[PDB]
This record gives sequence, C-alpha cells and structure tokens, in this order.
Amino acid sequence: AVVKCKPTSPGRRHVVKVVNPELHKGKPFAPLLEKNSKSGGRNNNGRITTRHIGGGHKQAYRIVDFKRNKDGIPAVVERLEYDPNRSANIALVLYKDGERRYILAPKGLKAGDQIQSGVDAAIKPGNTLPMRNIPVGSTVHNVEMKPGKGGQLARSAGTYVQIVARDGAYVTLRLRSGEMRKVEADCRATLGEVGNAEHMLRVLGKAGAARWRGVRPTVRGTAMNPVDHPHGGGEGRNFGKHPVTPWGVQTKGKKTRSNKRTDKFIVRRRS
Amino acid sequence: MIREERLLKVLRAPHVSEKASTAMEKSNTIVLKVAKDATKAEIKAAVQKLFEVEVEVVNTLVVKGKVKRHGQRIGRRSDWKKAYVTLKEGQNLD
Amino acid sequence: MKRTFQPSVLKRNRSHGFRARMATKNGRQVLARRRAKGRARLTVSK
Amino acid sequence: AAAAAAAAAAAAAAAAAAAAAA
RNA sequence: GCUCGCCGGAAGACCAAGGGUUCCUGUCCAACGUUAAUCGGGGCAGGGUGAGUCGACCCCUAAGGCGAGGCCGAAAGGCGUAGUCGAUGGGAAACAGGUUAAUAUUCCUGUACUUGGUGUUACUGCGAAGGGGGGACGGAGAAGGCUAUGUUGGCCGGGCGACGGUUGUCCCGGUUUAAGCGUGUAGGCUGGUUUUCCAGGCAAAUCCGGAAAAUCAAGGCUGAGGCGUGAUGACGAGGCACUACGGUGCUGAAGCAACAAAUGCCCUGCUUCCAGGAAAAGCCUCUAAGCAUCAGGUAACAUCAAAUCGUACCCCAAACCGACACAGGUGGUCAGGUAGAGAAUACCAAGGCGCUUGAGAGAACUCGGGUGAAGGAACUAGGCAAAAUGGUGCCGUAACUUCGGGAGAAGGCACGCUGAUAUGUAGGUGAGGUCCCUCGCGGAUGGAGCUGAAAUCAGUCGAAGAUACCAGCUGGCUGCAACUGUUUAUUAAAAACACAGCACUGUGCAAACACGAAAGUGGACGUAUACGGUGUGACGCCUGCCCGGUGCCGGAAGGUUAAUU
RNA sequence: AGGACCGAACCGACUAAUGUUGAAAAAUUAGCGGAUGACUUGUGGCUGGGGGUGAAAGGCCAAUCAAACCGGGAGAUAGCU
Ligand SMILES: [Mg+2]
Ligand SMILES: [Mg+2]
Ligand SMILES: [Mg+2]
Ligand SMILES: [Mg+2]
Ligand SMILES: [Mg+2]
Ligand SMILES: [Mg+2]
Ligand SMILES: [Mg+2]
Ligand SMILES: [Mg+2]
Ligand SMILES: [Mg+2]
Ligand SMILES: [Mg+2]
Ligand SMILES: [Mg+2]
Ligand SMILES: [Mg+2]
Ligand SMILES: [Mg+2]
Ligand SMILES: [Mg+2]
Ligand SMILES: [Mg+2]
Ligand SMILES: [Mg+2]
Ligand SMILES: [Mg+2]
Ligand SMILES: [Mg+2]
Ligand SMILES: [Mg+2]
Ligand SMILES: [Mg+2]
Ligand SMILES: [Mg+2]
Ligand SMILES: [Mg+2]
Ligand SMILES: [Mg+2]
Ligand SMILES: [Mg+2]
Ligand SMILES: [Mg+2]
Ligand SMILES: [Mg+2]
Ligand SMILES: [Mg+2]
Ligand SMILES: [Mg+2]
Ligand SMILES: [Mg+2]
Ligand SMILES: [Mg+2]
Ligand SMILES: [Mg+2]
Ligand SMILES: [Mg+2]
Ligand SMILES: [Mg+2]
Ligand SMILES: [Mg+2]
Ligand SMILES: [Mg+2]
Ligand SMILES: [Mg+2]
Ligand SMILES: [Mg+2]
Ligand SMILES: [Mg+2]
Ligand SMILES: [Mg+2]
Ligand SMILES: [Mg+2]
Ligand SMILES: [Mg+2]
Ligand SMILES: [Mg+2]
Ligand SMILES: [Mg+2]
Ligand SMILES: [Mg+2]
Ligand SMILES: [Mg+2]
Ligand SMILES: [Mg+2]
Ligand SMILES: [Mg+2]
Ligand SMILES: [Mg+2]
Ligand SMILES: [Mg+2]
Ligand SMILES: [Mg+2]
Ligand SMILES: [Mg+2]
Ligand SMILES: [Mg+2]
Ligand SMILES: [Mg+2]
Ligand SMILES: [Mg+2]
Ligand SMILES: [Mg+2]
Ligand SMILES: [Mg+2]
Ligand SMILES: [Mg+2]
Ligand SMILES: [Mg+2]
Ligand SMILES: [Mg+2]
Ligand SMILES: [Mg+2]
Ligand SMILES: [Mg+2]
Ligand SMILES: [Mg+2]
Ligand SMILES: [Mg+2]
Ligand SMILES: [Mg+2]
Ligand SMILES: [Mg+2]
Ligand SMILES: [Mg+2]
Ligand SMILES: [Mg+2]
Ligand SMILES: [Mg+2]
Ligand SMILES: [Mg+2]
Repeated sequence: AVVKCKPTSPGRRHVVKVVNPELHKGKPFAPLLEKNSKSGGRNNNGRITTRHIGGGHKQAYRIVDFKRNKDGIPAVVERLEYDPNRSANIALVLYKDGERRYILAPKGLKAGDQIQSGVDAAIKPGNTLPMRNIPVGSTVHNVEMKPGKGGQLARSAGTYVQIVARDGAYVTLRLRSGEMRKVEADCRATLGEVGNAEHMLRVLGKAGAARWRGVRPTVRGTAMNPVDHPHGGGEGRNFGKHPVTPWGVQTKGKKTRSNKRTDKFIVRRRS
Repeated sequence: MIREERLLKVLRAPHVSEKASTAMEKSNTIVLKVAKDATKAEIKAAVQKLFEVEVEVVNTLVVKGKVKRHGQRIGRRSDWKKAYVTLKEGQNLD
Repeated sequence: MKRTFQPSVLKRNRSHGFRARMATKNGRQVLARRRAKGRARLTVSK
Repeated sequence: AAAAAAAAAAAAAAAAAAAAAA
C-alpha cells in the first residue's frame, strides 16, 4: 500500500511509495513492445513546443488495447504489470484462442479472474460493452467518443466517469472534471473504476524523482530578466502588473478556450 | 583471365633496395613497382606470362611519396604501388 | 583551456564539405562565388 | 632565407576599468 | 663508458579522434634550437609500411538527414510516405616464437580456424518482400570457484664474497611455453516427451500460443578455469668462437609444488529495488505464390576462392589544438616488489628521461622555504595567512529533534622492538592413506606441508613508539535561506536560482498552449489521480479585513455604434 | 537501501601569495567541495539572430553578445574632432 520511508538522509523525509505486491517482476511479455524515445518536447521543426520536458529514464511503449475488438469470446487475465508510460497498472491478459493483450486494470482485477468483452457481457468490473446496454447510475471508465476510435475518456490511473441519464440515441456522461457531455450509444465502455487509485497519494520527495519522471525545473517568473518574460526583473522583487503567460495572455481565470466547435455537445462547464 | 593488352601495362620497373638485396636471397622474393590500378589478379597473372616464370603468392602496399622542395616552392612526388611477389620452391628469375 | 577548435574530420567534411554545400540551395551561391575569384583550394576537401 | 613581420595582437584595449573615479 | 640525481597509475609500453615524412642510415651548418654545434623533429640526398583473421570498406538498424510520388507554400522551398542513407553500438575468423638500421597477429618455419560459389559421394521438401523463437540489453550491492600476475620453497647453473666474519638455515640468476582440438567442470538456467484438438499469430502453417489427455524422474541449454593434446620443436641461466670487436654464427640443464589474488572471467548470471530498463540483420525455424521427380536442400570430401584501402612515426606530447620545441588542454586499454585499508602517498625495478644558455661571487631587496628567547591576536577590515589537529582498537559523549541525528560530539587511554602463551596458535587452504562411489574434473574422510592476524604477559631500548610521508581544528551564541545541487567561462557561489510539498487558474482531447502564414509537428502514440501557465518554496503552528481604483468571470431590459442600408 | 559520510582518478573554482609587454590574452603552487548521481564523459545527430538555448546571470551561441559573425545599399550620417 502506501509504504512510508524513514529519515535516513537529507531529502529522504517525505517519500511514500505505493506497492501493489501482486505486480510481478521479471520481464514484460516481449512481443507487444516497441520503442518510443522522447524528443524532450522538441518538435520536428526543431524548436521547443512544450517546455520543461527533458531527461528521465529510457522507457518502452507497451502496446495497449483500447478497443477490445474481439467481442463475444471470453478471456482470463494472466498477470499485472507496472506500466512505464501511463500512471496506471496494466493487465497482461490471455485470449482463449491464444493471443495476449494489455487492458487497463479495474480496481477489482486480482491476478486470476476473467473478462468477457462483448455485447453479451456480464455486469462485473472488467467487462466491455457499448453504451446502449449499460444500466444507468454505473461507474464506467475507458470510454470512447466515436464508434471505434479508441478510448480517450477516463483513462488515467485513478479516474471514473458516471452515466447519468439517457435521451434517445444519446447518453449523458458526467466526466471526472464534471462536464456533462452527450455522446453516441455505440462508444465503447467498461465497468468499475481503474486500479491504482491511491496513486494521487504518492508524493515524489526529492528533486531526483522529478528528473527521473522527466519534468525539468520550471523557471518561475518574477526573477527572470525583463526581455525574456513579461514578469520581468526590477532591482529588488517587484511584480505589480497583471499575471500573464510568456505570450501576453493573462492567466488567473482568463478563458483561453477558443472554440465555437463542440458547443452542441457540452452541456455545462464546472464551477 | 586478364587480356594481354591490360596485362602488358601493369609494370614499370623492379625496385632496388637493401630489403630487396635481402629478400632476393634470404627469402627469395621480388620487388616490383606496379601501376596504381593493380590487384592481386593483375600481378599474379602478370609475373607469370611476362617472364614465363612461376609464382607462389603476391603482396602489395601503397607507398605515399615524400614532400620535396625544389627552389622554395613545394612539390609532391607521385604515389606508386610497391608489390612483393613470392616465388615458389624451385624458381629463379633471369 | 579547451581551445576554440578541437578537430574532427568525420564531421568537418560533412558539415562543411563539397557535397554538403552542393545539397542545399545557397551552397550553390557560395560555390557560385568562389570561382569568380577562382579559388584553387575550392572547398574543404583535403 | 627570409621571414615575415608579425603584428596586431588582440591587445585587450590595454586596460581594465582601473581608474574608478566616482 | 662509470657514478650521481628524478618519474614509475608517469615523465612506461601499444593504439584511439588528430597530424602528413617528424621514423631509419649517408651526409651538411648559412637560416632554424630565446646560446656554440660535429648534434636536431633543421636543410640536402636515399631507404621505409606487405593480411581470408586487427581496423575501415562491406551485411543491419537508433537519434536524426535525404526523400520520387502526395500534401502545403508568392518562387526557391517546407515538413512528410515507400524507401535508401546514417557508428560510438549488433554479425566469420588465429595464435606462439624468430628476424631488419626501420615494418611486422601482416615476413618465416610451426600449427590451427572460418566463409562463399564448384565437381562428384550416397541423403531428396526446398520454396517468403510473409509467420514466430532468438540477437535483446537499466541501477545497486552481495557472495562462489577461478587465472592473468605476485611471493616462497624444491630444483638447475654460477660464486665463495676487494676489510671483522660469509661451505652455510647462506648469495645471485633462471624456473616461461599460446590459440585451436577433444575434457562438460565449481555453479547458473528450465520440468521433457509424444496422442489428438484449437473463434489466434494478415492468408496457410507440420512453427509459436492456448486447451487437454497419456506418461516419465530427467531432458538439454549454459559456461570461466584446471588437467589432457598442442611439444622431440621454440625460447631458455649462461657458457663455444672468430668478424667489420658493432654484431652474429654454433650449443644449451632446471622448467616443479604450495600458498596469496583482484578494480580482470563466469556475469549478457543471481538476489532485490523502482525511476521499470533499443531496433533490424546475420542465424534457428514454418509456410504460399512456385512446384518436379527435376531443381534446390545439409549429410561428405578434392578443391577453387576470399578483394580494395588503413598499416612507418608521436599520441596526455618538442610531432594535435593553443601564432612559439609554451609550467596549458582530450578519451579508451595493462598495473611489478616492499609498510599501508588503497590505483593516495613514500622509496624502488623493468623501461625511461636529468628539463637546450651555462659557468662565478653569497649585497639591499623579491619569491619559495626551516627554526626561534618571552608574551600569546596585543596585528588588523576581520585569526587573512601561517601554525596546530590528524590513523585504528577500546572507554566515554549534552542541551536539542521531525527520534534519524547531533557525534567522529566533547575528552581520554592503549601502540616501536624481542621472547613466551603457541619452536607461528585462534583462522584458512589443503595433498598423505583408507573409504564408498551412479569411477569422475565425484565425494564421505583426514591431516602432512603451507600461510596466518590481533590479543595478552614478561623483558629491553629511545628525549620521542600511529615517530617520516600521509592524515578532521573544536566547542559557545547568533541572522539567512530548509537541505544535495547550479549559475555570471575571464573579478561576484551568495541571502541568488532551482527543488520536493501546497494554492489557484486554464484545458473534454482535432484538447489547452507553442513553433511554423499553411501542411503537419510536439503536448502525447498520454486523456483530469493528465498536461500547460503563474504564484510562494520541507515539515511545525498558522494563511485575518476590504471588490472603491484596477483587471478577469459570468448577465443582457435600456443608452451607446461600425461594415452594410 | 542513501541527491548519507571520510577520501583517489575525474570534475569544480572557494581562500591566499606568485604571475599580470607573465610560461599561459586565465594559469602554476598550497590549502579546498562534489565524488553511484539533478553526476561526469567519448564520439555522433539536432536548435539560427529579434532567433536559439538557458537551475534565468542579461550569462552563452567559435577568445567577440542588451541582438553573433561575412558581403552589400556604404562614399549610411555626423550641425561635433
Ligand atoms: Mg512548467
Ligand atoms: Mg512546479
Ligand atoms: Mg516585452
Ligand atoms: Mg521592494
Ligand atoms: Mg551544421
Ligand atoms: Mg626516486
Ligand atoms: Mg611519453
Ligand atoms: Mg620532411
Ligand atoms: Mg630521425
Ligand atoms: Mg642555434
Ligand atoms: Mg661556431
Ligand atoms: Mg641524426
Ligand atoms: Mg629530418
Ligand atoms: Mg597490405
Ligand atoms: Mg601472408
Ligand atoms: Mg528516419
Ligand atoms: Mg528533408
Ligand atoms: Mg520531390
Ligand atoms: Mg545501410
Ligand atoms: Mg564503430
Ligand atoms: Mg558495427
Ligand atoms: Mg571483420
Ligand atoms: Mg617501430
Ligand atoms: Mg522471424
Ligand atoms: Mg547492471
Ligand atoms: Mg594461476
Ligand atoms: Mg602461469
Ligand atoms: Mg668482504
Ligand atoms: Mg674477509
Ligand atoms: Mg591451451
Ligand atoms: Mg608501430
Ligand atoms: Mg605541452
Ligand atoms: Mg596563445
Ligand atoms: Mg605500487
Ligand atoms: Mg603515486
Ligand atoms: Mg625545453
Ligand atoms: Mg640567498
Ligand atoms: Mg615556523
Ligand atoms: Mg636545530
Ligand atoms: Mg616565539
Ligand atoms: Mg618558547
Ligand atoms: Mg586587536
Ligand atoms: Mg591596532
Ligand atoms: Mg574584535
Ligand atoms: Mg583561515
Ligand atoms: Mg600547514
Ligand atoms: Mg542582523
Ligand atoms: Mg544557500
Ligand atoms: Mg524567505
Ligand atoms: Mg553544495
Ligand atoms: Mg550549470
Ligand atoms: Mg568573475
Ligand atoms: Mg524554480
Ligand atoms: Mg523565492
Ligand atoms: Mg467585482
Ligand atoms: Mg477589480
Ligand atoms: Mg466583461
Ligand atoms: Mg562550474
Ligand atoms: Mg568566486
Ligand atoms: Mg590545484
Ligand atoms: Mg568524498
Ligand atoms: Mg557523497
Ligand atoms: Mg537574474
Ligand atoms: Mg540584470
Ligand atoms: Mg563568448
Ligand atoms: Mg543583430
Ligand atoms: Mg539588426
Ligand atoms: Mg544605394
Ligand atoms: Mg562613411
């Protein structure tokens, strides 16, 4: 669980690891691995397009199903594995006809149970079935947006999203940020939350884990020189202008969502 | 098989030296000076059908020439491949 | 101190060499200038 | 023989800001 | 040529990226060397690199680059698909001795190995731009067996020691021998084998993967090292001789054992932690488009072949970069004895160099240095400098706290040498001999020899026993930032910055935002427990009042108003 | 186990003298800190100037930087020398 460590040093005073001991060591099951190194935010055109990204450890992109294409057939899980890319834990699964895929772990998936991807699915945490057939009030993660594109909704390590009602061929989704989004009936879905829900309890502890995770030291504003950021300088500590981004837009509450495109799906934003 | 027209151009001269005057007797080897486009085919077929003698195996290198200064202006002598040609047991040149 | 220039021909002759200045556009606007004076050491091939 | 005639070192403007008169 | 200095994890040897005759002899002294010059990295003339195995080229890919098409852009161009490029990494090979004034794993005797087409010998499922297993991988510590080397003894050869001893428990020197081929090793890995099946691996698969059923105690994989064989050869202390007294030719015994031992091997292993640790090819293997009793296929062997280029020389330097033969700057490979924990440091070997101006006298003064009567910070901005402390074993050790530290707190004592406990034990290694054995590189087993600290007690010596080198100044009361870190190369390491933790706000994923006019590209092959922006900086207690100015958020009855009209 | 300690090579540049037409256009000597990590490093690919990169100093982008350097309009212009 949330294992604490002890003050053996400067620095190591505020660390707490999260150990799920069911996760096996050894090797990841090799024929669903490939290579995706990091460009440190540098795009193809050579500049920096997202800041503070650079450094970290070499990671391998596990091919993850987000589709559950093999409907109807049953399967059993094999193992639970530590994912390198997303914060969640992945489940190495066994299809009955012989393949192996990787499904994001529902919070009840101990090492040994079974999952039935299909329209004929049971209502158990781990299944997958389109959204005509979820009974409402349920807790559904791994939600798509279009009929077969891939899940992009509630895919993080601790999330879950509610289905709240229905109207016709539209079903109403209360997301984790609390934005009611109408969506089509065919978009793929699951049951239950996701597994490593205590991931938000884990704190980093030292600068070492920030560099290991990949995030560089973000430079704060008011000490930078006044050519290279508009929070500039001043001999002393002076700030008294409006708080802005590096490109002139002020930040604290100013909307910069700049669409009139997906208005006809979004019911109401949050508070 | 290398044609005779290409074969007849591949040599300039044998090469007098102290290591030639040791490799002649104490190991029975000869010291050519061939053209720069010569491979071990173009000397293994070239010691044979030009003295009507035989050969064991051939070796070469690419000597790079020195830097001379005639007057006060620099000068670069032409490079030239030096070939070592070992002769078989029971062989003796003219 | 480590000086202004620590040589490495394996990159010098591909970041300054003749085919490098022939691959781009304006390298053919430097090779189109060195012949006006007529440089006998045309570029940095040895 | 012969020889050249050197010149024109990077003479560092011959001074720091030594004469601090303020 | 002899002393004498000095380095010896360098100032030694071989190579790297680099340089382009500096290497070697024959000369030559004008200029070049912060001098003279026979000498020189200087001129001048000649001589000097050898390969199926080392490396490059080449077979294959990473980051990227190029990139027909295509998409996009005033045009050039810009990314980008298939591809084809791209080492610093992945894939064939081999070594030991001799040689010249110079090269040589390349030349020579010696003996090995691979990879390609060939012709035949019997064997007759090859077939692939496709399918799978592999290559294939992080960090830390921890052992286990081991050698490169090191020491000692046994042996062999020489010598009886310029001055008191020195035919003895004495002294010197030497004791080396490889890949390859069989040996399957201490150990590490993993349950194998057919019977039939199967929504799968793009299609088919006899290959994987899965479902069983029968059935066995055991199948291989993986490997360092030691023994064998390589081995009558080579070297080999040195004697045997003449010649160009420089050399060389001709001979040649011993070649054993034990212990010590890595930062080198197994190890690309094991354990275990989280930040979760490349691809593709060579290879292993299965199949279709294709097949014909053909072709191809490995089972043989006689072969035939296996290029081209790099190879000299210096390589932490007088040969590279720094304009100079400049206290400068750069990476990888090997570590010898002796006290020590040790690649530090000290003195040494093998090898190297003794620093391109030298002699003379011993002024002020400058620099680098040793010691000092007495006083101890009186000096001065300030103990800056210097001095002093310094090593293990054991005793001993505060307020204060986040319980970890403070702390090595403070301060102490012990220590050199000889003998005895024990003629060198406690500890390890371990052959004699039985012993049984699935007989082998096996153990049950036993102690020869070998090495081996500290301890204690006695004695003695020194002014001084961790004696040199080496090797923490410590407490007291404070601000400041929590800290480890990092920055103004070339005056500023700080109170700066950055950090983890927090707070807000933006962002529903074609995100949000940024670079590019666009194409796309990052974000992210991620999905609100995620990302971006800003604010302050661990935790501990805490984060009060005000929305008038100012911005931002929503709200739209009215006033207010463009383009149009 | 450790951004743990003491201390080598390696880095790093804090203190002091020397050296400042020095040996060196930033270094020697003697003391110093980090020294299994946010390290250091070999070689190679990427980032273009109102741009990059930056633990952000207005520091660095070939000894030059509050807009590098190389040609050009350049015979810019200078009411000042
Ligand atoms: Mg940031
Ligand atoms: Mg932050
Ligand atoms: Mg501005
Ligand atoms: Mg102020
Ligand atoms: Mg370039
Ligand atoms: Mg000495
Ligand atoms: Mg040297
Ligand atoms: Mg020369
Ligand atoms: Mg010479
Ligand atoms: Mg002279
Ligand atoms: Mg003279
Ligand atoms: Mg000479
Ligand atoms: Mg010379
Ligand atoms: Mg050759
Ligand atoms: Mg040969
Ligand atoms: Mg590419
Ligand atoms: Mg391109
Ligand atoms: Mg085109
Ligand atoms: Mg290629
Ligand atoms: Mg390479
Ligand atoms: Mg390679
Ligand atoms: Mg090879
Ligand atoms: Mg030599
Ligand atoms: Mg395959
Ligand atoms: Mg490792
Ligand atoms: Mg040994
Ligand atoms: Mg030995
Ligand atoms: Mg005597
Ligand atoms: Mg006597
Ligand atoms: Mg052997
Ligand atoms: Mg050599
Ligand atoms: Mg030097
Ligand atoms: Mg200079
Ligand atoms: Mg030593
Ligand atoms: Mg030393
Ligand atoms: Mg000198
Ligand atoms: Mg004096
Ligand atoms: Mg003194
Ligand atoms: Mg005295
Ligand atoms: Mg005194
Ligand atoms: Mg006194
Ligand atoms: Mg005073
Ligand atoms: Mg006074
Ligand atoms: Mg005072
Ligand atoms: Mg002091
Ligand atoms: Mg001192
Ligand atoms: Mg104060
Ligand atoms: Mg500080
Ligand atoms: Mg503060
Ligand atoms: Mg520090
Ligand atoms: Mg820095
Ligand atoms: Mg400074
Ligand atoms: Mg910061
Ligand atoms: Mg601050
Ligand atoms: Mg208001
Ligand atoms: Mg306001
Ligand atoms: Mg408003
Ligand atoms: Mg620094
Ligand atoms: Mg400083
Ligand atoms: Mg120093
Ligand atoms: Mg240290
Ligand atoms: Mg440390
Ligand atoms: Mg600043
Ligand atoms: Mg400033
Ligand atoms: Mg600069
Ligand atoms: Mg500019
Ligand atoms: Mg400008
Ligand atoms: Mg003009
Ligand atoms: Mg003018």
